[PDB]
Amino acid sequence: AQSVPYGVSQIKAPALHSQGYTGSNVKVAVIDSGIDSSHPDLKVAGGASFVPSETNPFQDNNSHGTHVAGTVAALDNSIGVLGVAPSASLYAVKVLGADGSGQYSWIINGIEWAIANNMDVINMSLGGPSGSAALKAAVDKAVASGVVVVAAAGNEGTSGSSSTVGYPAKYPSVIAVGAVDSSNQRASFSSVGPELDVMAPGVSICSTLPGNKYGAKSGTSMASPHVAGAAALILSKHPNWTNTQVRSSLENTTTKLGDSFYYGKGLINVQAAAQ
Ligand SMILES: [Ca+2]
Repeated sequence: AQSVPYGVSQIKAPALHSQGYTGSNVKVAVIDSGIDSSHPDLKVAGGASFVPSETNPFQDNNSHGTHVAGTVAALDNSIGVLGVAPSASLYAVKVLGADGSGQYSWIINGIEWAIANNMDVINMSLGGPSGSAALKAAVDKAVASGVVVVAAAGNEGTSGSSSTVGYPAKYPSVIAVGAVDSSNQRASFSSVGPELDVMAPGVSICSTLPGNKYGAKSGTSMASPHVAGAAALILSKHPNWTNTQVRSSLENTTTKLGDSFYYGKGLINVQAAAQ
């Protein structure tokens, strides 16, 4: 039978699905460790690999990318889980290796690929402590080209009074996503700062794993695809909305939680955001 992960329900995605809004024709790039295209609960439309030693974007030797992708778009059928936007056209942009790391050049190459390939939504469940002029340029260009760019805020917790949001999430053009649990409490690991935008479920998230498996993972990497998936639902209902509109809508209709330094604008509500 199919199971609906708590997180999907929490952001109110099923309300949209019931209406017939499921992300059809929206192109979402998962920039990560690849996607196992052999998984019966996923449908990969395309993609590219920028990892010099791992040239097939459709082999995920890590598991991270497959898991993120399932959150965005696990198919609505009689098996496994259900994604936020089950009808989305999913692209595997492999910029991380088997070990879950990757060079900035690889990551940037992936963003440039996504712009050139007309992705509607980019999901970056990754980050580093330092930025670069090239990293900023690429995210800025994507936004200027009308792409919705979403990224995990980071898993650095709190540190005195400073921001622990990593890059590229830290850049204003990118939506920075922090993690909450099923009770709406901020996860202890969730990065904090004035650059945090919104929260989404990120603790014990059940999704797809390579080799026709399913398992839970925790992290802001798990939170981000709920927002990428949400953007895809909005776009399926309002195809003419610009990325700016999508973003404002998501931020403006959240369920307010605690202070913005810890929760940003609050928990997204795709139902409210979709008007
Ligand atoms: Ca399924």
